[PDB]
Amino acid sequence: ALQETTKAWVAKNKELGKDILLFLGGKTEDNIKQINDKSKSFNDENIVNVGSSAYYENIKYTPSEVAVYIAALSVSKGITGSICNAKTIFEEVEPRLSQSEVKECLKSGTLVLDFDDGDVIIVDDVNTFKKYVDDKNEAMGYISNIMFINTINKDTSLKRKEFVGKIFNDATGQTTVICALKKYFEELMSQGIISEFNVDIDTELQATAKADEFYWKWDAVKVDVMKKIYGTGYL
Amino acid sequence: EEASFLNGSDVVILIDGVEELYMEEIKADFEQDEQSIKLLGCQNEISRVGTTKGSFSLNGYKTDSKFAKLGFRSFEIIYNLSNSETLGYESIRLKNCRLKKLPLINSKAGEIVKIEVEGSFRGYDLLNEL
Amino acid sequence: EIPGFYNRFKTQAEKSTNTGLKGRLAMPIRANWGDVGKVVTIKNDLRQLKNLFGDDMNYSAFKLGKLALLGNVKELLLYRLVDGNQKKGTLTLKDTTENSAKDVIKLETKYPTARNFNVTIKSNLVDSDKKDFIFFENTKQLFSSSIKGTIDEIVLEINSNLDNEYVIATKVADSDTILANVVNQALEGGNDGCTSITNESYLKALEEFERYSFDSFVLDGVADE
Amino acid sequence: LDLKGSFLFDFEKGEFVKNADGTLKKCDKVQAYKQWCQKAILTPRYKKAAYTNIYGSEIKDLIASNLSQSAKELEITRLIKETILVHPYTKEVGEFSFNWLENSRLVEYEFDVLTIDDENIVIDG
Amino acid sequence: LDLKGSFLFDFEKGEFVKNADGTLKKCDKVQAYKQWCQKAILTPRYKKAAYTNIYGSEIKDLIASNLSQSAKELEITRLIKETILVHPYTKEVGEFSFNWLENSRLVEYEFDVLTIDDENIVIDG
Amino acid sequence: VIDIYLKNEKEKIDFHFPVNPQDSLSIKKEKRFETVDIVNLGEFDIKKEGEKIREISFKTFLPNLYSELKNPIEVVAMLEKWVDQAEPLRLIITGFGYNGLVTISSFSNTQTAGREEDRDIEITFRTYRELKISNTKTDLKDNRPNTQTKSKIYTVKASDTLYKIAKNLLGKGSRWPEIYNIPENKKVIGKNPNIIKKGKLVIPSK
Amino acid sequence: VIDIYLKNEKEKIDFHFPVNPQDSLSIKKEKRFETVDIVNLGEFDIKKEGEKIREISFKTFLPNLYSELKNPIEVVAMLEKWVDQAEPLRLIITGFGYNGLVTISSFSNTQTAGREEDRDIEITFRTYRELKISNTKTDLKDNRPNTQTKSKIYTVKASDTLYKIAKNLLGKGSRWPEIYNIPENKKVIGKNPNIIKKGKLVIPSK
Repeated sequence: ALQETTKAWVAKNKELGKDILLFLGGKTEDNIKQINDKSKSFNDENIVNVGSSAYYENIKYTPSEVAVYIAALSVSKGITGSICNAKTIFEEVEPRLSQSEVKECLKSGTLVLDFDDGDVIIVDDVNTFKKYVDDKNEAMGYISNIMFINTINKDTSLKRKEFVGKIFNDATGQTTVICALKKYFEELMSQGIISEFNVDIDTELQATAKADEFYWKWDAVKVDVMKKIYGTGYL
Repeated sequence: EEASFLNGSDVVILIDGVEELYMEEIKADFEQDEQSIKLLGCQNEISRVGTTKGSFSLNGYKTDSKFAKLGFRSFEIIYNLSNSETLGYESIRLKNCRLKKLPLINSKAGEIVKIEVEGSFRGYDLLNEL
Repeated sequence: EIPGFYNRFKTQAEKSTNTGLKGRLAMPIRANWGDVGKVVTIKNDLRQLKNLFGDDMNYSAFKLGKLALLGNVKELLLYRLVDGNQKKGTLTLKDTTENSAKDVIKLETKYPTARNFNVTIKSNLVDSDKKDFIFFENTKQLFSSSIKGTIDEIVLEINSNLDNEYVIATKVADSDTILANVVNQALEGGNDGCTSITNESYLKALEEFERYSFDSFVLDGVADE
Repeated sequence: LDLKGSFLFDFEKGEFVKNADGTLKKCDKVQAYKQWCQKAILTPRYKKAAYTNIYGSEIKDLIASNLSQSAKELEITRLIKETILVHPYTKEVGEFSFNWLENSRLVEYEFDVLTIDDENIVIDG
Repeated sequence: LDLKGSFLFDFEKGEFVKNADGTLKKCDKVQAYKQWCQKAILTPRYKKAAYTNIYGSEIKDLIASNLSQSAKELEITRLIKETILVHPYTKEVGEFSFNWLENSRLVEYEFDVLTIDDENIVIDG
Repeated sequence: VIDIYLKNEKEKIDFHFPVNPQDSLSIKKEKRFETVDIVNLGEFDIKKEGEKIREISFKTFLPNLYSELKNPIEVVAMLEKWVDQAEPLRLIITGFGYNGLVTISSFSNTQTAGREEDRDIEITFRTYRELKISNTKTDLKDNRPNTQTKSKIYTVKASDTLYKIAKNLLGKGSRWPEIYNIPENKKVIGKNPNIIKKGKLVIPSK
Repeated sequence: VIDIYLKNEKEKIDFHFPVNPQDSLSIKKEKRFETVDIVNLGEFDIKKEGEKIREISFKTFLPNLYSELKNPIEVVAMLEKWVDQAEPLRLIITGFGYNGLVTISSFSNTQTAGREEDRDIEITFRTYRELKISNTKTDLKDNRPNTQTKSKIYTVKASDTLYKIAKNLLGKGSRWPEIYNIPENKKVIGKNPNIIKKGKLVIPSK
């Protein structure tokens, strides 16, 4: 009930412009089948399911409890970093999954920690959004991609509220706004986050402008973290 | 658009605290030996700041042996430019300036005896900003 | 695939050496296997020639194709010359529970040929409710897979797996119980058409080749005046 | 030198190939060496306690590294080259190539050269 | 090396901590070393006749000095560093920081590194 | 693109140069050989089997304000500390395509008349090599550099055993009595070496 | 901001340079190592454990009139005297962040054609070090430089005792008979060493 309630609550806040990323973890007694079905049941990109308990100085942490640490790591990495193979603080994960079991959980949007040579490592940065991945929406299945998207919306929203009904909606003023947004993205270029970006006047929605209804469009190419390597030994 | 320029008629110069009103030309620049070095990975050269050097030129019409008597002694030059159309004025002083050469003698034909002075100044102060 | 490190190894002959080659050549090949009556382009790869036309040295396709491939041609435009009388290897598999032994699935080779494709179906020892479908070319195994008893999945599973470039399954009818166990049932009825190639049949390849462009043309190892 | 043969192990299936007799399929010295090379690449270094520090590689640890693309390419070359060259049979490994087929997902090639691949001078007094 | 433990002394209270038994609270070698370091810093050099020239610092005398701010910062670094490093257990002291929070009233940080803080190479033939 | 990385290991520091190496990099290579003359034949070149140590040098400036950055004074103190480091440093140069263990031979900083915050640097590296001083038979070569470092104090984990700690942290694994015979390790560890607990802090030798 | 301070101690003089060190300061650092070749392996670098003496050099001019100041002739006489001083000098350079005992290796003045009052100076310093020539046990290292000086004549204070004077002014404290056995000290001091008076002037040895 809380998860569904929080699901609606976060979804509501998105409509208000507040892009909140939700982290959840299934019940202790849920098996792989239950967890994957739960992730499949709600495949919002703003929702994440932890599908494994974990150990930390002999104290067990349920998947709901572990989601706190997972949420903190994802939030702490911010834009540049990601948790595709981050070495977690945990000492041991009770459900140890084979590659096939990992593939099912990962395909289901379940976020799973795996034990590797004494190290508990998060795998692939996934979220619950995996049912569709309709071409461009493939990137939306990863937490880092969503965090990158939400932060830009927040930054633009901050710059928006400085000018809604507070700057004259003239070509010079609109050019001032574009200069502000364009320079802001140029900072992201300085961070190496983005390979290419463009921001321009939305000529279509500009046909019916008002005091705070100037409209603009943009698109960017986020730089991703290296995830997999394929080698071929010719001999 | 409006007229708020300034004219050399408004120039006021105090050479060592004395109004040398006979100087009908002055200019002083504060240049920097900006090093420019080329980096391996960066396509465009990187320019690095360096130590500043102050030079000034000052020429006018002779009316006395002030500069010849002055010699190469250090002194100060206070420059004041005042807007008359609207109030406000710029005020600069060259903190420590010395002559590079005494215009000891200069004259030609029936022309007025012009005098030309060139030197350097260590530093400056901006006393008013208009 | 999961994020992580993966690696494989290959023989140096498997290198992508097709880079840097030149030239275009045409051939009206006789072939035991592959598409019939059409021009096909190969990018100077032995395996590509092997998959597209088999590896029977008795047939002019692989034999002369290998020689032309050794000639370092950038692109080889092969035409499967045929005599006619063309047929594909085919077989029909039947259901157990029906005492009439209802035919439910028809298998067929991907291309016309006469090579000995064979089918062996045995009871899956782990579970009788499934059965192991092993596809054979002569005594050699060519593909194996277990399958559900429902007919639609069986045709799908045969057509699903990677190693079925040789044969395509087809449903004749529905049934509930698994196919009957059989061993090495040949896909009879096929024919490669290499038998008694007519002089005239070469002319079909010529006209087909005309719409294409190539630097040179060479006959199929035949000295007929 | 007298390197010796070893037993096949289908990495695709993760099992030893055995004959109809039931005995494991033996194979050549050169086949054994190729079998060894793939295993050593897949074995992380310093972690599998059976082997010493010489054996194994460190390619997996490089994934979490913050080095740039070009830096990671050199590290891949160093790591693969170091791991393979410990074997006596290796002569040289190189001609590395890289292809970042996606934004951050990589495919790379490299070529190995055996001791037998050497060219011998023909002369005697 | 075999450094030995010592007895706690609450510098806040200026008294030894003693157990309910009445015996003074013993403490670890590392705790003793930290106790020693604070004591040595607070002991002016050359003035307390019990100790030799090695022991003690000179930070108090620097207050009356006429050196500039930056010069005093370096002298603080030299004086603190010299005083601490006499102990065998010290490996390194550094990463000094300064904050002249008021016009002429200073707060400064430093970081100490023990012998045990060293990193050891892992290899054997 | 060009970057320079110095991955010190005895101090787990991964230094990245804020500034590219000024004008131009260059590395030489010279075959190790000797010349000998022979009567009535003249000079001849005899190759010597061993290789040759070769140097990489350049110069930079550590700017005060620029992408990750640190104070130039601390950076100079960092590098000057590394000059005396016996252990080797890993140097990686992306665009130049150099990657191999090196050690700093010489280092020098400089404060120009202006730009007093920055520090002009001139640094030189030397290619590093290692000296690796029954039942004869072919085996794997000892070509792998053994550059790896661990903390001088170990916290025992749950599954650990004293033999396992020795091998993971001291090589051969039969080296465990060296760990045990240290009196601090004897005190914390029980009198039975075979018994150990998660937590106990243990001090590997050296 | 940059300043240079030379704190001589055998002569209690705290000299501050009136003029900053002209164009640019620079200090090198070079690891003390030797190269050795090995048959069929080639060159190798062997670090030598000891450190290396390194130099700091620059040049200035001592102006006649400028913030504290003194005549350039006397300053040159001051420094030229300090060149022969066996005892070490403390050199502090604020902006460069250098602080350590040094000794002047070379010194040179110059009078240019004009500016006859000023003296162009070119000076060089060397890093200074010290040579510190039962019941074995660990103890504090003798790392502290012992650079401190006292007057060769002591005026006895009220609470003083001859042992206390020896320790404060001559180290070990058991060195008191060296003070007493000097005949001048014997004359001023009573025949009892244990008795002393405030005032009496006493001459420490050396």
